Amino acid sequence: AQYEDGKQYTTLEKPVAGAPQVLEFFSFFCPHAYQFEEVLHISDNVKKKLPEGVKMTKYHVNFMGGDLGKDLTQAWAVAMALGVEDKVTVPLFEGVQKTQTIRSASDIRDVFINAGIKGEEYDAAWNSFVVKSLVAQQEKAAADVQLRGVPAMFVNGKYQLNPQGMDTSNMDVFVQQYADTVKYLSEK
Amino acid sequence: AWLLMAFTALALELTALWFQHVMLLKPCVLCIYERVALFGVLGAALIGAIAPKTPLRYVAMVIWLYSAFRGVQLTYEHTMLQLYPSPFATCDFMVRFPEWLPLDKWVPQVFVAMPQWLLGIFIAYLIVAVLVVI
Ligand SMILES: COC1=C(OC)C(=O)C(CC=C(C)C)=C(C)C1=O
Ligand SMILES: [Zn+2]
Repeated sequence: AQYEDGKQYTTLEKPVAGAPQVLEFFSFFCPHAYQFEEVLHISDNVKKKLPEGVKMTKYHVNFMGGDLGKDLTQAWAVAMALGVEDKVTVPLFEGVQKTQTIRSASDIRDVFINAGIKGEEYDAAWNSFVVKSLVAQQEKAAADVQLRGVPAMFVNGKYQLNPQGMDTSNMDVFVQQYADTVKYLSEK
Repeated sequence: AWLLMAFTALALELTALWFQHVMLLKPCVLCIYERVALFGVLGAALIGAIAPKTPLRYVAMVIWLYSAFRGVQLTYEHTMLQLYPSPFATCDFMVRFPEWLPLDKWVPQVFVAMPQWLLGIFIAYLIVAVLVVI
């Protein structure tokens, strides 16, 4: 049928029970992926094809900048913890290269406040139980499906697409192709 | 013909494996790619092909072929991507290697305690594959 496994999605070896339906592991700094989410807004362009109403998820990774990597992970988790993930996402995403805030916790926090959110919320989340559970959940989530350190969106039990398997002749429509695989895996 | 590449392999094997020791580990992946390819092909050449300097003499062409193919593409890649940041591209570490094939990185790389220049050597060595044929 001209369509088969290998040049569409990578076949894992074991799924993760109880894991989110659609989860993306990305970094806040290091990958060229910066364009992936900042330019092609794939996580956003792709969410627009939500099939039947499947919920998406976003996770950060621990590599690079030892403490910084982990620190940004908490920050990301803190975002999910406040529920104000979308708003701070980009400002903080764009905050790395375009603002250069890669400093200490109190700094990384400062920009978080600047994202238009009140500190009273971030404070509790800095250590609260919810946040502790979330930071660990990342690593765990990634570890359950051995990442390595790359942007990849896995689907409920299903696997993530192969960016190098698809084509790169339509930077614009590319989202559609990127999005055609995800839709299929969701209910098929 | 064996000693011909062995001289550079002996020194290149070690030199390549030299300037990556106390200098401060500094591990990656793409790094291991050229290293496993660089060592694999240079070895496969002396270790075998580069030996019959008299018969069909053409077992090395296949070995050299792979050297650059990977070399050129391991040199002319991530590097260009670096000034032209692209979505599909990202960061990484170690990198898997099915079909058993012991350690591979868990040792060849970690077994120790600006690479931009490295790009030119492989790109150059590329033509060596053809001339050496005789
Ligand atoms: C891109 O990957 C590589 C490096 O980067 C960390 C190296 O330093 C080195 C070794 C560096 C010198 C100066 C011999 C190699 C061989 C390499 O493939
Ligand atoms: Zn834009």
